[PDB]
Amino acid sequence: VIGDFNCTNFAINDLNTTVPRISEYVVDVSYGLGTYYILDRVYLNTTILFTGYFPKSGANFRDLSLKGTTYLSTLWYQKPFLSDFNNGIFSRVKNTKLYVNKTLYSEFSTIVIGSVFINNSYTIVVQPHNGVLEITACQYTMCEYPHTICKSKGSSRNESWHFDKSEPLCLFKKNFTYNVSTDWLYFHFYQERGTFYAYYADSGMPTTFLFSLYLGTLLSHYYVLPLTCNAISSNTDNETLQYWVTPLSKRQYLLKFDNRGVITNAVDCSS
Amino acid sequence: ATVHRRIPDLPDCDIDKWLNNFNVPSPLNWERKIFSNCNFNLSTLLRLVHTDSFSCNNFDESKIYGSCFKSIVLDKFAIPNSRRSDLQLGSSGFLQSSNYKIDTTSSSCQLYYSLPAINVTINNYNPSSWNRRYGFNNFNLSSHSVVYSRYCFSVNNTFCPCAKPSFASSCKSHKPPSASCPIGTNYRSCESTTVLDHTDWCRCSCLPDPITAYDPRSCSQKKSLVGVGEHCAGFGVDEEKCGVLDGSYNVSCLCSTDAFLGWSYDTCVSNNRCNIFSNFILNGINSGTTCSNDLLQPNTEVFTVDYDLYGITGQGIFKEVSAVYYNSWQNLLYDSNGNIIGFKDFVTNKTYNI
Amino acid sequence: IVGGESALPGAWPWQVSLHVQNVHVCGGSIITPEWIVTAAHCVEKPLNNPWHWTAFAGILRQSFMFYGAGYQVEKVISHPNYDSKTKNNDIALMKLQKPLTFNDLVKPVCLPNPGMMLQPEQLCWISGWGATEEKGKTSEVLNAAKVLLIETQRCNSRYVYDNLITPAMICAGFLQGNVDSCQGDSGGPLVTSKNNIWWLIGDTSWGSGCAKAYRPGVYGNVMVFTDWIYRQMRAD
Ligand SMILES: *[C@@H]1O[C@H](CO)[C@@H](O[C@@H]2O[C@H](CO)[C@@H](O[C@@H]3O[C@H](CO)[C@@H](O)[C@H](O[C@H]4O[C@H](CO)[C@@H](O)[C@H](O)[C@@H]4O)[C@@H]3O)[C@H](O)[C@H]2NC(C)=O)[C@H](O)[C@H]1NC(C)=O
Ligand SMILES: *[C@@H]1O[C@H](CO)[C@@H](O[C@@H]2O[C@H](CO)[C@@H](O[C@@H]3O[C@H](CO)[C@@H](O)[C@H](O[C@H]4O[C@H](CO)[C@@H](O)[C@H](O)[C@@H]4O)[C@@H]3O)[C@H](O)[C@H]2NC(C)=O)[C@H](O)[C@H]1NC(C)=O
Ligand SMILES: *[C@@H]1O[C@H](CO)[C@@H](O[C@@H]2O[C@H](CO)[C@@H](O[C@@H]3O[C@H](CO)[C@@H](O)[C@H](O)[C@@H]3O)[C@H](O)[C@H]2NC(C)=O)[C@H](O)[C@H]1NC(C)=O
Ligand SMILES: *[C@@H]1O[C@H](CO)[C@@H](O[C@@H]2O[C@H](CO)[C@@H](O[C@@H]3O[C@H](CO)[C@@H](O)[C@H](O)[C@@H]3O)[C@H](O)[C@H]2NC(C)=O)[C@H](O)[C@H]1NC(C)=O
Ligand SMILES: *[C@@H]1O[C@H](CO)[C@@H](O[C@@H]2O[C@H](CO)[C@@H](O)[C@H](O)[C@H]2NC(C)=O)[C@H](O)[C@H]1NC(C)=O
Ligand SMILES: *[C@@H]1O[C@H](CO)[C@@H](O[C@@H]2O[C@H](CO)[C@@H](O)[C@H](O)[C@H]2NC(C)=O)[C@H](O)[C@H]1NC(C)=O
Ligand SMILES: *[C@@H]1O[C@H](CO)[C@@H](O[C@@H]2O[C@H](CO)[C@@H](O)[C@H](O)[C@H]2NC(C)=O)[C@H](O)[C@H]1NC(C)=O
Ligand SMILES: *[C@@H]1O[C@H](CO)[C@@H](O[C@@H]2O[C@H](CO)[C@@H](O)[C@H](O)[C@H]2NC(C)=O)[C@H](O)[C@H]1NC(C)=O
Ligand SMILES: CO[C@]1(C(=O)O)C[C@H](O)[C@@H](NC(C)=O)[C@H]([C@H](O)[C@H](O)COC(C)=O)O1
Ligand SMILES: *[C@@H]1O[C@H](CO)[C@@H](O)[C@H](O)[C@H]1NC(C)=O
Ligand SMILES: *[C@@H]1O[C@H](CO)[C@@H](O)[C@H](O)[C@H]1NC(C)=O
Ligand SMILES: *[C@@H]1O[C@H](CO)[C@@H](O)[C@H](O)[C@H]1NC(C)=O
Ligand SMILES: *[C@@H]1O[C@H](CO)[C@@H](O)[C@H](O)[C@H]1NC(C)=O
Repeated sequence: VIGDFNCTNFAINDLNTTVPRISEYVVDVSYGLGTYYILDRVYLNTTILFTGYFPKSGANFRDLSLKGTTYLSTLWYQKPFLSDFNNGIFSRVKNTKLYVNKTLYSEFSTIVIGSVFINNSYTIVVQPHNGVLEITACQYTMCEYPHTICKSKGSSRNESWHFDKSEPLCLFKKNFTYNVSTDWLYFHFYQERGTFYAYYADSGMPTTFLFSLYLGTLLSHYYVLPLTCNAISSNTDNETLQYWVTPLSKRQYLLKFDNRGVITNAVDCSS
Repeated sequence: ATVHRRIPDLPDCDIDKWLNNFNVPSPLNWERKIFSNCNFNLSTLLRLVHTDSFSCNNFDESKIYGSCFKSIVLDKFAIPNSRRSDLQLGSSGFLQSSNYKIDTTSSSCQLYYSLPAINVTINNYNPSSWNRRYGFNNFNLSSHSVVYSRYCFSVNNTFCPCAKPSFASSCKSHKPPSASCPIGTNYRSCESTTVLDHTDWCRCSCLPDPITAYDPRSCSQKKSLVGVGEHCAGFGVDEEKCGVLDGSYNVSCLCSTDAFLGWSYDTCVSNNRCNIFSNFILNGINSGTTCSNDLLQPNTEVFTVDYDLYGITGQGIFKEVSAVYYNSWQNLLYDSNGNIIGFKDFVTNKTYNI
Repeated sequence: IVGGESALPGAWPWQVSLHVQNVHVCGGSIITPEWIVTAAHCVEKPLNNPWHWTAFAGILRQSFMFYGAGYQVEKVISHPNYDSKTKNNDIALMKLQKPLTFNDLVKPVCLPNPGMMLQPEQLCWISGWGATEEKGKTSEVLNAAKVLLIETQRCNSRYVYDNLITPAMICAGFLQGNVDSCQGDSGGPLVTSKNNIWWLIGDTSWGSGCAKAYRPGVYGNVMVFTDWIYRQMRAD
C-alpha cells in the first residue's frame, strides 16, 4: 500500500508471482554512461575533478517493471517494490514500441517519488505521453492501488492513480520532449540539502539537466507504477517492459571535455 | 543598470486569451474557469483587454499588485444594453434573481470590458434538464442578441405537462389536452366538477399560467430564486399548450415553442462593440502559487554590473559576441576553475562575455 | 362558513333563521319589522306556502331554539322574473304577522341607496349557520368571517365562470380558497362597513364546492332589486 484513498476496487487478488531480476549489465563510465552535465555550465577543452552523486563502477541493476491484465496483486505495492530513496537512483529505461496500423507509439513505466504520498505533502510524478514527458511534483491524493494504462490498444481498467476534482497546489510544471525512435532512456534523480535534481538523456550520452526544486523535506520512497495493457503480453507481440535501477552515492569523478563541450572520457577514480 | 534573469517554474495563466474568446456566452449560460498554479501580470491584462471599470468588493485593488492566491475563479457573460443597472451589488433585478447573483460575502472584483463586434457570436443555450426533456430546441432569434431569464421555476423528477387520456375523455366542457407521458411520473391534476346545469365541468391546475397564477399552492412548478453559483432551473411552461387533444396514449408530450414563458432578449451592440461582464473570485490571500509579477523587475536590455544571472551574483562587464557551444539547457559559461565568464539571455538569444 | 370565528352575542343583530318542519333550513335578513329578505329558490314549490314557516330571531345558539319563536310568516312574495334552470333574480320577501319588537341585540340592516361608490376590492362580512366540512352536518351557533369582493370581468373569465354571471350578481371570496360559504347558507347576509354604517349588498344564491380555489361564491346584487323591494312595500 502506497496511498490512502480508496479510489477503486475492481479486481484485487493476492498471489506471489514476481521477483526483481538482477541484470547482467555492468556500469561502464569510461565513455560517459553514468555521468551528467552540471545544471547550467559549459566547459571547453578542460579536465575537471567533480565530487557528486554518481553510480558506483561495477554495479548490478534490478528490474522494477510490472505488467498485468485486469488483475492487481497486493504484494506489488510492498517491499521490495517500494524501495528507499536514500541518496538517489540511476535508471535505464527501455522504450517499448507498438504499431497500430503501421503507426509507431512509444510508452514506458512511470515513476513516483514522495514521502507519505498524502495530500499534505509533495509527490513527484514523471509520466510520458507518446513523445512528451510531463513532470508534476504536486500534492496529489494518491490512490491506494495506483496503475497506468496504455492509450494504444487500451486495457480493461481505467487510468486511476490520483483522485482530485480540481488541480491541487503544485510547485512546478513543465513538459519535455524526447525522441520516439529511441530504444534506451536514462535518468538521474538525487537530493542534496533539500533540493531535488533531475536528469535525462535520449541516447548513450551523458544526461541533460531538467530542473531544481527546493522542498526542505527529505524524500525517502520511490515506486514504479504498474502498467496494464493487452498487447505488451508475450502472446501477441513478444515485447517486454524493462526498468532497471541502481543506487547512487557521493563519489569523485574526472571529466574530460572537448573543444565543443562534449564529454569524451570519465574516470571513476575508485575502481 | 542591474540585470536579473530567472527561468520561471510555472507557466503563464493566459487569462486574456480566454477573456477575448469570440464565443461570448449569454447571462443564462455564464461560464466558469478556474485558474491556478500560474503567473499573470494584472496591468498588462487590463491594458490588453479594453477595460471600462474595475472595482473590488471586500478587498483593495492596491493589494492585488504583488500578492499570491490559491486559485482564481472567473465568470463572464454579455451585458444587455437595457439591464446594465441590474449588475449593481445588491438589487432585485431580473439578472441577479434569475441568471447570476454576485456573492457579497467574499472578496470579489468586478470587471467591465468590450470587444469588437465584427467577430462576436453569441452562444445561447438552455441549461434546464426538464425543459430540454419535453421538446426544447435552439432559440433562433438573431445575431448579437443575448437572452436573459425573467422568472425561474423548479420541479422534481415527477412532473409531466400532460393529462390522463382516460380522465380527459370524460369531459364535455373545457377538455384539456392529453397524451402519453414517459414511464414514471405524476399526471396533471385534473378533476371533474358539477355546476348548476353542466355536470361535466373539468378543471385542472396551473391556470392560467405560472407567472400570473391565481393560486400558487395548487400548481406543481414553483417559482424559485437562483443561488450563489447555480443556473436558472427553467422557464415557465403553459400547460394549456402542451400535448394534443384526444390522444390514445400513443404520443409523446412535447410543448410548442410558444408554450415557454418568462424570457426576453435584447441586443448588446454599442458603438460597434459588445459589452461583457466579468467577476473575479479570490481564494486565499498571502498563500498559494498563483502570484502576480507586477512588483518584479522587468527583463530590461543588457547594457553591453550588479547582475543576478540564474542564481549567480556579482559585478562585471558585458560584450556581445557569437557562440555556438550553447545548447538548449545551457545558459552559463564557466572557466576551468569555477568562475563565470559568459552567459546567454533566454529572451533575445544573445551571448555575452563577462 | 369555512374558516370563520364564532360571533359573540350582540354582533350581527339581523340573522333571522327560518325554521321549516321544526328545523332550521335557511337564513335571512331583517330590514323592517314587517319584512324579511332571503333567497327565492328555497321558497319554491311545494314549499311556497304562507304557513309551515317559523322565524326565530335573536337566538344566538341552536340550543335555545325550540317551540316558541316569532309570529307566523305571512304570504311570501318572490320575484316574478325568477327562473329555475338559469339563476336570475333570486330574491324572496317574507312578512310577519306581529311586528318585530326591537330588543337589546336586535337592529335591522340599512338598504343601499342608489349610488355608493363601492371599492372594487372592499372588505365585507358573511354570517350564517353553515358547515366546515364535506357538506357538513349542521351548525349550533353563529359563524362569521370576512371576505373580499371580486371584480365582475375577472370573475366571468373562462377559468372561473364562462358567461354565467348576470349583471344582477356579484362575486365574493378569495380566489386562493380556504374561505367561502357552503351548503345550508341560503339567504346569508352580506354586509359591508361604509361611513360607520352597515349596508346589505349581497345574497347567497348559488356556488360550486366549499372553500376551494377557482370557485368563488356568487351573491345576488340587491342594488338592482332595490326598486322591486320598495314597490312591494308600497303595494303592501
Ligand atoms: C486528502 O486525503 C484524505 C485521505 O484520507 C481525504 O479524506 C478522505 O475523504 C474521502 C472523501 O470525502 C472520505 O471518504 C468518505 O468517508 C466517509 C466516512 O468519513 C464515508 O461515509 C464515505 O462513504 C460515502 O461514499 C462511498 C463511496 O466512496 C459510498 O459508497 C457510501 O455509501 C457513502 O456515500 C466516503 O467513503 C474518507 O473517509 C476521508 N479519509 C479520512 C481519513 O478522513 C481528504 O478528503 C483529502 N482532501 C482533499 C481536499 O481532497
Ligand atoms: C503536457 O502534455 C500533456 C499531454 O500532452 C498535456 O495534457 C493535455 O492538456 C490538454 C489541454 O488542457 C488536454 O486537452 C483537454 O482535454 C479535455 C478532456 O480531458 C477537454 O475537455 C479540453 O477541451 C478544452 O478545449 C476545447 C478546444 O479544444 C474547448 O472547446 C473546451 O471547451 C475545453 O476548453 C481539452 O481538449 C488534454 O486532455 C491533456 N492530455 C492528457 C493526457 O492529460 C499538458 O497540458 C501539457 N502541459 C503543458 C504545460 O502544456
Ligand atoms: C531517434 O532515434 C533513432 C534510433 O536511434 C535515430 O535513428 C538512427 O539514426 C542514426 C543516424 O542517422 C542511424 O545511424 C546510421 O545508420 C545508417 C543505416 O541506416 C548507417 O549506414 C550509418 O553509418 C549510421 O550508423 C541509425 O541507424 C538510426 N536508427 C534507426 C533504428 O533507424 C534517430 O535519428 C533519432 N532521432 C533524431 C532526431 O536524431
Ligand atoms: C507588468 O505590466 C506592467 C504594465 O505594463 C509593467 O509595468 C510598466 O512598466 C513600464 C516601463 O517602465 C511603465 O512605463 C512608464 O510609464 C510612466 C507613466 O506611468 C512613464 O512616465 C514612464 O516614462 C514609462 O513609460 C509602466 O508605467 C508600468 N506600468 C505600471 C502599471 O506600473 C511591468 O513591467 C510588467 N511586469 C513584467 C514582469 O512584465
Ligand atoms: C472506466 O470509465 C468508464 C467511463 O466512465 C466506465 O463506464 C461507465 O460505467 C458505469 C457503470 O456501469 C456506467 O454507469 C456508465 O454509463 C459508463 N460510462 C460510459 C461512458 O460508458 C467504466 O465502467 C470504467 N471502468 C472501470 C473498470 O471502472
Ligand atoms: C514469441 O516467441 C515464441 C518463441 O519463439 C514463439 O513461439 C513459437 O511459435 C512458432 C510458430 O507458432 C512455433 O513453431 C515454435 O515452436 C514456438 N516456440 C515456442 C518455444 O513455443 C511465438 O510465436 C512468438 N510470438 C509471436 C506473436 O510470433
Ligand atoms: C475578425 O477579425 C479579423 C482580423 O481583424 C478579420 O480578418 C480580416 O478580414 C478583412 C476583410 O475580411 C481582411 O481584409 C483582412 O486581411 C483580415 N485580416 C486577417 C488578419 O485575417 C475578420 O474578417 C473578422 N471577422 C469578420 C466576420 O469580419
Ligand atoms: C531562441 O532560440 C530557441 C532555440 O531554437 C528558440 O526556440 C525554438 O523556437 C522555434 C520557433 O518558435 C520552435 O519551433 C522550437 O521548437 C523552439 N525550440 C526550443 C528548444 O524551444 C526561440 O524561439 C528563440 N527565441 C527567439 C526570440 O528567437
Ligand atoms: C503473462 O502474464 C502477465 C501477462 O498476462 O502478460 C505476464 C506476467 O506473467 C505477469 N506480470 C508480472 C509483473 O508478474 C502477469 C501476472 O503476474 C499474471 O497475469 C497474474 O497476475 C496476478 C496479479 O496474479 O501476467
Ligand atoms: C472502497 O469503496 C468501495 C465503494 O465505495 C467499497 O465497496 C469498498 O468496500 C471500499 N473499500 C475499503 C477498503 O474501504
Ligand atoms: C515469492 O516466491 C519466491 C520464490 O519461492 C520467494 O523467494 C519469495 O520469498 C516469495 N515472496 C513472498 C512474499 O513470500
Ligand atoms: C429561424 O427563424 C426564422 C424566422 O422565424 C425562420 O425563417 C427559420 O426557418 C428558423 N430556423 C430554424 C432552424 O428554426
Ligand atoms: C393512436 O391511436 C389512435 C387509435 O388507434 C389512432 O387514431 C391514432 O392515429 C394513433 N396515433 C399515433 C401517433 O399512432
